[PDB]
Amino acid sequence: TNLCPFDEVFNATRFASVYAWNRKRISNCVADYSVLYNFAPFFAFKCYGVSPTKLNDLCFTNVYADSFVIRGNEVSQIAPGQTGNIADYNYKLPDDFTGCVIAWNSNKLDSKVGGNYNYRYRLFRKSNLKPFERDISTEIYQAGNKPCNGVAGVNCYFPLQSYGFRPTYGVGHQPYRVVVLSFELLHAPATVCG
Amino acid sequence: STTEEQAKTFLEKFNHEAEDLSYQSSLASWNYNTNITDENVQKMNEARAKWSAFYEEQSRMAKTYSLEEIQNLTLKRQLKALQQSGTSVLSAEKSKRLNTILNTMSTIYSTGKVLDPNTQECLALEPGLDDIMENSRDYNRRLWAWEGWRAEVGKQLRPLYEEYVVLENEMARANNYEDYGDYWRGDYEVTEAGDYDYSRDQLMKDVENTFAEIKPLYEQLHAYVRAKLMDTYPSYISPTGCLPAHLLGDMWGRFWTNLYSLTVPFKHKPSIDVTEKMKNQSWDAERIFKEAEKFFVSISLPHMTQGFWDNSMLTEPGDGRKVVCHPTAWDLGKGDFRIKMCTKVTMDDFLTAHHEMGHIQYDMAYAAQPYLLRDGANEGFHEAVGEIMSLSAATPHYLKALGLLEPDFYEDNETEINFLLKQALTIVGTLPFTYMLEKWRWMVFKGEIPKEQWMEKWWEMKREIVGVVEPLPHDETYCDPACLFHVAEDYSFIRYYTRTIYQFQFHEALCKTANHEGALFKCDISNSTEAGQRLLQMLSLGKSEPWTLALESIVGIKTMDVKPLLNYFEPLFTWLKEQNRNSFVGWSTEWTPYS
Ligand SMILES: *[C@@H]1O[C@H](CO)[C@@H](O)[C@H](O)[C@H]1NC(C)=O
Ligand SMILES: *[C@@H]1O[C@H](CO)[C@@H](O)[C@H](O)[C@H]1NC(C)=O
Ligand SMILES: *[C@@H]1O[C@H](CO)[C@@H](O)[C@H](O)[C@H]1NC(C)=O
Ligand SMILES: *[C@@H]1O[C@H](CO)[C@@H](O)[C@H](O)[C@H]1NC(C)=O
Ligand SMILES: *[C@@H]1O[C@H](CO)[C@@H](O)[C@H](O)[C@H]1NC(C)=O
Ligand SMILES: [Zn+2]
Repeated sequence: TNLCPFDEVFNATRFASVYAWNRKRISNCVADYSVLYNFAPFFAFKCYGVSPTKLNDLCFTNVYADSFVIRGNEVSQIAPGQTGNIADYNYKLPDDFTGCVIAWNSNKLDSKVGGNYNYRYRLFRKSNLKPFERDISTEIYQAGNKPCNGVAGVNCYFPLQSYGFRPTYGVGHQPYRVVVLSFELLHAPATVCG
Repeated sequence: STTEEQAKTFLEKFNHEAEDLSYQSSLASWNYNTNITDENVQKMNEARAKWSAFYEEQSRMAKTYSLEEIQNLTLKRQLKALQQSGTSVLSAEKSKRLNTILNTMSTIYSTGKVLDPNTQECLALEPGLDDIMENSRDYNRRLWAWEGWRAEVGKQLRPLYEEYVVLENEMARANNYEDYGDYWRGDYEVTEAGDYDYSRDQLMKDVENTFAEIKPLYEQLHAYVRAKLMDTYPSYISPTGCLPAHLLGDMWGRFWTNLYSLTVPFKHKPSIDVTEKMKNQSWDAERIFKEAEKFFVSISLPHMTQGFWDNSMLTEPGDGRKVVCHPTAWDLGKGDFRIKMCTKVTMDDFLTAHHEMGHIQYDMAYAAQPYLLRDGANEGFHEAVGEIMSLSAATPHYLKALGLLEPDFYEDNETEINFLLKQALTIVGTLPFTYMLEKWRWMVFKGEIPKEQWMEKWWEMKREIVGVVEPLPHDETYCDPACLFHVAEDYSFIRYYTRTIYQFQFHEALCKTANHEGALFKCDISNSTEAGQRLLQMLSLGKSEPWTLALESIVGIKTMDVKPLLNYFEPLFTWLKEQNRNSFVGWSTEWTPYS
């Protein structure tokens, strides 16, 4: 009776970074996942624990949507049990994730002659991340044993680095948009399903 | 506290900021080489001014560590390269004019004119003087041509070279080195890796021994050219003596290439060349660059990304744009691979595309490695991988399968002998020239050669090693080591001796693996998978491993072997025994046109 809410998570003029990603909660809607095969199921559609076919008719209590922009070769780290700069400091997934990860190419929108310097990721952090958490921090990293007084310099690095994106790059450093859908089941009526 | 933590973190910051600025510099050069305008060349300056300036601090900010508190082998090498300061560690005031002398020398070489009698009109080296350098057979004009260049420019640079040696020799003593010659020898040095140790002092040992086994080939090659050069000049070449230094097809005598017409064995059977047969089937530039893949795709090497086919220039622009037409393979970084060439429809251009394509494959194999270890194993590895490819693209069997040659084509031994001599004049007649130039330059840098005996020592080794004599001796006015491109702009020359012995070791294993029978000079590695996968072992290591380990995997010997260069010319060596029996071997140094 109502159109699916897959119109802002999957269709945005400008996306977000990975260090500060976007979360949307979707519930109490009649959503059809057959449309997911019509916009951009291009690079990857892998998921585990839920069959990608014949299981669209199950009912879950809550649906979560996360969207960000990462590198082309960095989409291999969005999985349970992997390691890397993105997986250990930016976005971590649980060992028994329930949902499908969708990735596709977005070179024509996130590329400029000078480069899109609006996309940033965190390079080093003191400790690894717990699953499903985010950090928006601008504080110097104390790589040495000397207090930094809040000012960068020797052994004092800015913890966020940029993502220069140009159309002339290869298919490895091209910008990609990844939307992670999380299916939750709990002790509550499963209102959202189709 | 721990050196490991801060050292590891410093390179993470460097390995990522370098990529942003390195890519900016490379693209700025590509735009200039395709669009030569006043405004476009201006944009280059900033691109190179934010990389040279950026590299200075990171050299200072990585010297504040100490090497012996790092236990990893891979992590330690990245620091050692970044700690080299050059003259920046010395005072700015005693080393300010050292730059001024160096760039002044190159200016004079660029501006050089040799006139003609009566001063009818002026000439220049590119292309006028080089055109008539050895296109004619006039001895008296040859004599004017040689001494004219030696007199005009060699006289001016003599004061500007002793100051070059003396001032910069102390720079080597600033970086903890013995002599400046050993600094140039540090690219072949590896330590702290058991059973894989190579020293600077050792590079003089193998080179001297490796040339000791090349002389038998060079000894007989000299006799053949001397015997047939007597016909053109019958009054000035004795049956037993050294070749004159102005009958060689170059102003300096580097390549003996412009002598095939005067030294062709058989003038009734033409050498195989297909330019008209290709000019039959409406052949275009793209088709040449597409069959280059089929050599690489059918050997299990990867394809090329779609960015190769749109951003690259594979033909003449055809517009009012002004560009440089010299072929070049570019690696802009971050997954961008391009090739620039003014392609035409000729057989010589067919093989050049294979060479330039070999460079790209080497870059495409080690892109995963860090920035500071993204290069060849040593100086002469990049021009050895890309030269064996042209050897399998000019064979008379590969062209037959490609359809550019008739299926019924007999291989006479006259053409085989005729073909081998052409290769010998290029890659065999230049090895003693490079060794003689570097041996003198090492010794002159060491300090064993005194002030008054510079130029006499130059010609003392010329008679014994290569075997050429000067028509008119000079005492202290002509600097013969000043008329070369490399010697006058502070470059090296030993990269041209290793890459010639290295390619034939690679070619002898990629053929034995492919199960080929017969002589090596008709070897095609196409359609072989075992050979094409062995090459992907060295090509992916880059500079992560010592150059000794890279050669160990491909050939099976950790040192330089010269025997493969004697199995590529074995049929040639048999022929010269019969054609030089009624002639004298060797040359006498005492003979000279002194009076
Ligand atoms: C090259 O320069 C000309 C004018 O000098 C300009 O019209 C053209 O667009 C330029 N091409 C590129 C690729 O920059
Ligand atoms: C050396 O560095 C590499 C980095 O890949 C690491 O895996 C290895 O454990 C290090 N070796 C030691 C002995 O710490
Ligand atoms: C190609 O060669 C054949 C040989 O008979 C000839 O008939 C034909 O005209 C040639 N094509 C050209 C010259 O374009
Ligand atoms: C080349 O032709 C045949 C090859 O079988 C042989 O009889 C002959 O001796 C060879 N050499 C010369 C110089 O003809
Ligand atoms: C051998 O090479 C030819 C020409 O490249 C090709 O057509 C053929 O398929 C190859 N054969 C095998 C077994 O690879
Ligand atoms: Zn270095």
